[PDB]
Formats: sequence, C-alpha cells, structure tokens
Amino acid sequence: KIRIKLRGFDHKTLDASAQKIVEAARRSGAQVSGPIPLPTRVRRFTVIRGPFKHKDSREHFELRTHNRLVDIINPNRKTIEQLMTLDLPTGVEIEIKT
Amino acid sequence: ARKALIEKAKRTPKFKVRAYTRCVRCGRARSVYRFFGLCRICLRELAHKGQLPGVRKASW
Amino acid sequence: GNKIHPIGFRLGITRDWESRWYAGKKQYRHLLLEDQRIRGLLEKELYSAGLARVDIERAADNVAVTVHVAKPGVVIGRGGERIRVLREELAKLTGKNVALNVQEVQNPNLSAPLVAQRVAEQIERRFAVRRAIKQAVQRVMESGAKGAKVIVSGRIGGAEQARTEWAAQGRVPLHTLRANIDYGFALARTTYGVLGVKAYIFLGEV
Amino acid sequence: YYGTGRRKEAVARVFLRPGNGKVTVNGQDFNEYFQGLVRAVAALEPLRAVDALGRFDAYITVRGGGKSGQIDAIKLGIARALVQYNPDYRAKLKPLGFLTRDARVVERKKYGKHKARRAPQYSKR
Amino acid sequence: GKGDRRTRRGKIWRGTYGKYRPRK
Amino acid sequence: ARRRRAEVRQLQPDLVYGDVLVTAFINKIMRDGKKNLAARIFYDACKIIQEKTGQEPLKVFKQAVENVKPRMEVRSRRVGGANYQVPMEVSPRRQQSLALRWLVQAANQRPERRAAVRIAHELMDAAEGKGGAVKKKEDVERMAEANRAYAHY
Amino acid sequence: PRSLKKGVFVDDHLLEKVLELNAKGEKRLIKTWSRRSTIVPEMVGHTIAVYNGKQHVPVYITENMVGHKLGEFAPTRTYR
RNA sequence: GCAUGUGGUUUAAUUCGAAGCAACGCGAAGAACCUUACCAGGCCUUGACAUGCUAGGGAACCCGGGUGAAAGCCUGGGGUGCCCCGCGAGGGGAGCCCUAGCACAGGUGCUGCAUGGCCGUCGUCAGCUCGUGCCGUGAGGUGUUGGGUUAAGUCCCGCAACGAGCGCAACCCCCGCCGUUAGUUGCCAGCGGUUCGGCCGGGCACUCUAACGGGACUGCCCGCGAAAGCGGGAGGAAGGAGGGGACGACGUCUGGUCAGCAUGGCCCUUACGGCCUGGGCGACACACGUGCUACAAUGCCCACUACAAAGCGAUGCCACCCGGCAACGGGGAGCUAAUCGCAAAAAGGUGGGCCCAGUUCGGAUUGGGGUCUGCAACCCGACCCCAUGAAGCCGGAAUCGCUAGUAAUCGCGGAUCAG
Ligand SMILES: [Zn+2]
Repeated sequence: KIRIKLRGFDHKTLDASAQKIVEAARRSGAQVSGPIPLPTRVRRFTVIRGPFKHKDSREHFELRTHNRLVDIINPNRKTIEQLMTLDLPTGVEIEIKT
Repeated sequence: ARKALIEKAKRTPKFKVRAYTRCVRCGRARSVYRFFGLCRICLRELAHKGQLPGVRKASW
Repeated sequence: GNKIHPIGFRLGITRDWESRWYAGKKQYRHLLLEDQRIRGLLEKELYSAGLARVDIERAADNVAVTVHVAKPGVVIGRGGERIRVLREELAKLTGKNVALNVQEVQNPNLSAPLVAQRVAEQIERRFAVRRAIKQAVQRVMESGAKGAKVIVSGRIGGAEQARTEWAAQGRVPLHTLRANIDYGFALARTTYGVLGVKAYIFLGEV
Repeated sequence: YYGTGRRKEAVARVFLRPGNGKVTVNGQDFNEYFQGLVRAVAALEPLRAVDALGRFDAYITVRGGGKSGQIDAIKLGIARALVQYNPDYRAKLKPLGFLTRDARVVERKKYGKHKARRAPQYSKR
Repeated sequence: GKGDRRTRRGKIWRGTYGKYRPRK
Repeated sequence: ARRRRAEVRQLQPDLVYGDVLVTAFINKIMRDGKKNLAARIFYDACKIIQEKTGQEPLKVFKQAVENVKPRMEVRSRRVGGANYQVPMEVSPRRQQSLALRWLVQAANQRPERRAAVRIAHELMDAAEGKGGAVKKKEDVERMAEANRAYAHY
Repeated sequence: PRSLKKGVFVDDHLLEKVLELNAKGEKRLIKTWSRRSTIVPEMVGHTIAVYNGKQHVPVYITENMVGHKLGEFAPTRTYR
C-alpha cells in the first residue's frame, strides 16, 4: 500500500515523472490505481507595474503547485527494484508514506 | 534603503515586535511579500527574467 | 512606458526558467535568497568569460549550476585550476556541496544577452554609437537569425540631451507568443552617465 | 434515464423513472426544496412540452451554485435525459430551445475597477 | 443596521461575534 | 447605439398567466434583482383585485396599461439658439415602456402601507381612467397639443 | 473604557526609583520619560516631571487621580 | 454622520513625492516603539556595513556590577585554540579583537531638463513606415489613395506600382459542449448490512477533479451583392471575432519617478552621517476628492430552515467540552491538508413581532465596566457588554458609471500583518 504523492511546478514534468512511475510499476508489480490529479493550489500576486505610483497599473502573477497521486497495492520487493533509483525529473518532489 | 537600516533591521532587537521586513534584494521595506521576501518592484523584476520558479503570469 | 519584457511573457510556451526546481512555504524564500547569492559571484568573476545563462537544477541535498559561457577556456583556466577555485569559492557560500557543469556557447552572435554586452563594452570604449549598433545587428543576421534589433538608452556620444538609437532587420514580432526571441540587457557605465543597451533576436517559429 | 444538467457553476443529477409523477431532490419533495420560489415551476417546463407530465418520477440530486439557478440546471438536465427516452423528441424540444446552455457566467473583476464593469467616479476632470 | 454593532447584521458586518450573534 | 438599432431583448412569459407583458411589468417593480419578491407583489396584488372586483386580474391589467399609453409627447430641440418643444408621434415600443414605468412610479407614491396594495389600487384606478397613472399621461399630452404651435420640425 | 487585563503596568525605571523616595519621606523632582506607565495608589503625592516632545512637564499627583496614566497629563500638541 | 486622501492653517516636528484629463482610499499590500526619512533631549565616531594599510596590546569567546530612559560610558572577572620552527622557554604567521593614525566606508543631501530601468498617457486608437519602381528642379509624392466592406491599413474592386517591417488578426490562459487517459471527490447511479451519517462493503457509472484532444469554416439553404461581404434560416452546446483575459506600434507630453534600485554631476563628512529615549506623520476656524452607513414597510427585528465559489492554514487553522451575558479564557481531538479546519455564506424561504413614528428607522458621540495583542495601547489599537442615541425624512447649481449575467444588490476569500 505504497502511497506516492507528487508535488511540482510544471505539469509536463510531473506527467512524465508520473508516467515513469506508472510504467516500471506494472512490469514488476501488480494492479496500479493510475495517476490522479488533485486539485492544484494557486498563489496569486497582485503587483503594480510601475515602481512609482499608479494604482490602476497592476500585473498579475500566479504559481501553480500541481498534485499527482499514484497508488500501488501489493508492494513486492521486485517492484521496489525498478522504482528504487530510476528517476529523471528535476523540479519534482516526491514523498512516500505506506 | 540606507545601509544604516538594512544591516540594522537584521540584528536581533530587544523586543520581538520591533522586527520588520526588508527586501533581501532592494532593501525596500514598504511592501515585501513574505513568500518570496522581495520588494513588490523586485518581484516583478525577476518574475520577468524568469528567476522565480513556477512563477508565471496569471490569465483567466 | 509600454511593452513588457518578451521573455517573462514566453515562459509557458517557449522559454524555460533560469532556475527550475521545487519548494515549500518554509524553504522557497530561503533557497531563492541563496540562489541570487550565487549569480552574485558568477556575474562578478565570469565577466570577461562571455557569461550567458545560469541554469540551477536543485534536488534533495544535491545542487547543479550549469554555466553557459562563450569562452570556457577561461572559466576552466589552466588544466582545471579556476573551475576548482570557483567550486570552493562557491561552497564557501552554500554549505550544500554543489556541481558546476560548464557548456560552451555555440555562436556568441545568437545570444542576445552576450550581444548586448558586446555593444556595452564598445560604448564604454568610447566607440561610435550609431555604427556599433548597425554592425551588431548585421552580425546576427549573417550567421542565422530570422531577425535582430538593438536599442540605446540615451546620451549617445555623451550628449547633453539623452536620445535613443533605433535599429533592426528581419522580423521581431514581439506580439507573437510563439516567437522565441532572445532579449538581452546591458548597462555601460560611463563618465557622463549610464546607458542601456537592449538586444532582441528573433529565431525560428513553431 | 440520466442526462446531465449543468448551469452557472452548479451540477444537476437527473433521473427519469417511469412513475406516477413525483420529484425528489436531494431527498426532499420537489416543492419542499423550493418553498416561496416563484420561478420554481420552471423546472418541469420541458416535460409539459411533450405532454409527458406524470408518467415519470424524478430522482434528482444537485450540487453547487444557487437555488435560483439550480432551477434552470434541472430544467436542462431533464431535457438532456429526455432524448434518451425518445431522440425524436428534439422536434418539439429545440424549437423551444431546451437543449441550449448559456455562458451567463459571472465576469472576472478587472483591477482598476470596482466590478467587471463599474469604473470608479471622478468629479473635477 | 450595519453600523448598529449590537444587531444581527450589525455584527455580521464587522464580522465580530457577541451577545447578538453567537456560535450556536 | 451608433452602429445598429440593436435587437430588443426577448423575455420569458409568466409561469402563471403566460403573458410576457406580465413579466415586463414585474421586472419594473423589482429592485435589486429581488425578482422573487417582486413576483409575489404582483400576484398578491392580483389576488386583491379578485376579492375587490368581480373581474379577472389578467384582463384588468391589460386594460389598465392600454389606458396610460400616451400617444403624443414632447422632445426638446435647439433651433435658433433656443429650446423648442417639438411634440411627436410616439412609437409602439416607447408607449408600453412609458406605461408600465409610470404605473409603478405612481403606485409607490400612494398613501397606502403595503406595496402589493399600492399596485392593486393603481391597477384599478387606472382602468377606471383616473388616479395619477393616467394623470401622468394626460399631463404630457397637455403639453403635446399645448405647444402644437411647433409641429413643423 | 480602555483596559490592561490582569497586571497593571508601570515601568520599573521609576517604580523602584520612586519607592526609594519613600524610605526617606519626600523628595522634590523626578524626571523620567516613561509616560507609558499607569499611576499607582502607592505612587500618590510625588511631583513627577514627564517629557513632552521637547519639554519636561512637572506633574503633581492627587489622591483623586490614581486611575489615569502619565501621558494623560503631558500634552504634546501645542495649539491655538 | 463617520473612514479615508488632499488643500490650507497649525506645530519643536505635523518628513518626503504625486497636481487638469493622465494627483487627491495615489508610492504606503498594514505609522502605537519599530516602520521613519521629521522635531526634542542623551550619546557615537575608520564609525551600524566593504576591501585595505603603518605602529603598539590582546584567540575568538562568555559571564557579572556601577550610572542610565535607552544608547552609551566606567569597571571586573574567568579565558587562552590552528599554522610553521630546531626539543623548551618561546619566535614569526593566518583568521578574529582593541587602540592611535590613514585610504575609505555612510548620506531618503540637490538635480527625473544630466540618465538607465520601469510606468502614466493619446490609445487596444489604426495607424507609423521602408525597399525597389515611377512623379517632381526640389522640399516632397505615390504605395497607405478612391468606390465597396470590417471591430481593424479587415478583406474586395479599382490605380504607377509591387512588395516588406512595426501594428490588427492569429499562436497562449480562463468560461461554455463533448471525447481519451486517471479513480480514497463522487453514488442504492445497481446489489448486501446501519449507530440509516455514503456510515461499511463493494462498485467507477455519475458529479467531480485535471492533463491531452475534438468541435464553426459564413462550411449548408434563401435573398441582396461584380467581389469582398451583409441580412435571414437550419442543423448544432456554441455563429459569424460565442464571453472574458493576457497582449499597447512610430512616437507625444522636456509627463512621473534620483524616496525602490542603479547612475553623471555638485553638495556633508565629527557631521547633511550613526545609536537611542520620547514626541510627530493622527494636529484643527475651514475646503474639495474617493467612499462607507442611513433616511425605512419592496422595509427593520428575533426564531427555525436551504442552495456558493474561490482561497488560506506549525506553532498555524482550531473540531468538541467546560467557565462566562459576552469579547475571551481553560482544556483538548483532527490536519502536514480534494480526506481535518477557517465556515456562518448572505440575500432567499417558513413563523411571529413592528404599524408609519424620528419611530424596534439611524447608529454618530459621550459615561461606565471588561477581553486580547503586545515591553508598552495617554498621545494613538481593534473587540465585547450597559447606558447614551446626534445629523439625517432622500439631497442647490452641478456631476460619475454601466449596454447582460452588465448595472443594482448580497455575502465569502487573500495579500500586508502581533494586533
Ligand atoms: Zn527589493
């Protein structure tokens, strides 16, 4: 019952990263619940364009923290092999709690 | 920002209330976002060059 | 003034970030503070190197600064003595133990950031404002470029009334969110003032 | 017979079962979930359209939005399920336009403004 | 009734709670 | 409207009676979009007509409207460095709109307490050719052919 | 209708400075900037000089004026 | 009436800028000290920060006391590393510390007509221009124009021009239909049990969630039209740019801004610098800007009851129980957050009270008693409770916004932030 959470910033980076876990998990493991989206949490920033004083300016910035999940039930010592040190994404953070 | 107050606002005060923010970059004090710790001007500045990760330009 | 820094507008379709990774609410602002400290050295030391971009892939404890230099034979130094120094000078700051790859710049004429600088120095060398610009734009055209452009901030040749010199060729559809146009920015400091050079380089399409 | 009715950020789970003629929404009598609501009756219009009132039951659920919108939401749903029963029904439905869905969505508050339109008032220009 | 900080709306406005608007 | 005449919004007939005229009137009572409230007003004002008059309110309503529609009106005009009131034949569209409106503006000026009531009475005194609804009608016309000295523009 | 919960405030600067003037009876002049402080029933009768923005205003304390603060006796704003 | 910005007047100081449109709830997305640039008084100088030099003494470091409003000043202790050297003693040295002198640090001190950058603005307006060709002694012209059309220099016909560039459009995001991939959100949608809570099993269908992709092109029919296109219809979720974003040309105003930053130049460097304590930015005979609350029965109050989105959350959001009229406090579970919490949405709906009053409309101001933040709420904080209960009965001349899910109305969230 390996719970795999995938939090990131780029949705393609995670898609792949997430797919990479989907692939080598069915080859050595068993029955995977597939990759699931959350939600996704945004961090808006309402700043004034000009540095001087023009309230009516304002540029709008966001920051999307995408969340992906992949569940693996019936965790074998063989599954943990492919999914041991066979990663590649950089702007992706993973944490496991089983 | 006067050095006399950047480096100053950094040394621990005798009262915890006294401790305010400044922008790590510009030294501004008026409106820094905690999240990045940069002067609203500054935020934009880098936001643009692409130096703040995941930080894109909103559109809806 | 109008316009909007081209790059900042493209990150999304075509133009990745200068430092890509992930962070929490507790570490983001910190890490980042440190990030900026890095380039605070590189920009200082690797001036004459023909510095370009500063990719910063991070992960767990590991870190990786990749450095696009036009003239690697300098960053590296003799046999690997400066790349050695810089790594220690670097960790002197960050107690993270970090990698520093180096990648050569295939054609300094296509890298607008560099391009800008090119001018800059020229202007600091009391050169010819108008010419400098024309020249530069052609260099860019001849190699490849589907379009180039340059600008000057003001006080051309130390004049009393700041102006601005325009100059381009080929396309520069700043409005086409599918361009892939490099945009550089210099800053020649001079006896009479500060001037701002701005490059622009159209390249490719879809 | 399910159809799917969505309107102004509010979903409507529509179920038409051949019955006496009763609507249960989120577990309560249709007319109880909508007390004092004038346009309430509006939901059943697609039915009285083909003279099919009282022949079906309506097990309806709903989420999101406002009561004064969910109405329309059901209204559409019923319509969308009504094709499953008899596709040939369009002939009497679309003329009345029940298979349409409008982007009547609440427009985004632009900055510099007090709403989506309402600009601020200057006096001595 | 919005300024009447001792009424229903009175509180709902200020978003405060009190003898007039409680916690259930 | 500069480019076109702009299309006229089409309404949904009443759920009760089914006349769009109804829906139009209600819209006019409704303030702050509390259309659920204004709905009631009309209905309970109808019920008052049933108890107070041996007639179908649906009919009463139309005939009341029918009677306040001014067929003549003024529209100021600057010719000669002056304001010349030019009387003019009002179009169909503008009548119906002026009626409903005045019915209302007048109603809320009644000495009566309850809103629905005010409508009720205004709806009757209207069809009887009096009140103020019709007065705000006869007055405009009492300007129409009052300054008919100018119907040559 | 103002309030400082449970534990009334007075800067120890003068508290343990004024109490020492009790071991000797009375004094004449006290000068301390802390006008942050409330006045205590244990403080009555002294002639405390409080700071304005530039001056040092002398304030005689009354049996009738124990519930107020020092600042309440030093006007800052010069007017009319 | 109150909040808030500004003029002006005031003040030891009431720091500074912004000024018709394109200043005035504007920098300031958080003035009680702090911030803070101002004023007072007390104190400090290679100085709170950088790199360094010459002479003398000391590892750094840590813990006291005296004076004091703090800062600062005086004083006293323990304390003695890493290098390299001939064993020792000890000698030179690196980092770190003080002292005296020096180079220099610092200056929100002037100048945005000396500047960069970034922004306002005409103007999201539809235009600005170039190559070549041709006209003209030339400056210049043509093209970009006319007639048709468009939201558009958008396209059609024409024409000494033919192209091209910056711009319009398009590419990109959000919204509406649908498809694929995905099921700890969702459901008797279909079955089995219940503390009948989707609670449990069990199931992904539906809702949903999110990543990719389909889908409108005047493509079809009638009419007008030389063509572009226009009008109408149909099928369709959607129509002729389906709604909304981001997206601002060549330049204009010597636009703003050296107080964000940077920077030429002049000006101070025992002070135009630096620490602090307290005061001030909150001053009031007035005046205008932006707004909020209201003048009430289409209403106000109390009660019971129902539908939302989008955000934020570690010492943080706080379920729940208890004390208290209550703010709040004590206790204490859950959440690292589609699975816990902020949460009650409000208007609405059902009941009942009010009966047209300056009133159960209105909540200003003042007395009084408390809670909390926080070193500290006098100057100058919000909150609660009792009392008080003002102007005000719809606003002079004049003047603003808004063409549809808009305006009007109603509540919710966040940023900054102890509050
Ligand atoms: Zn900054």
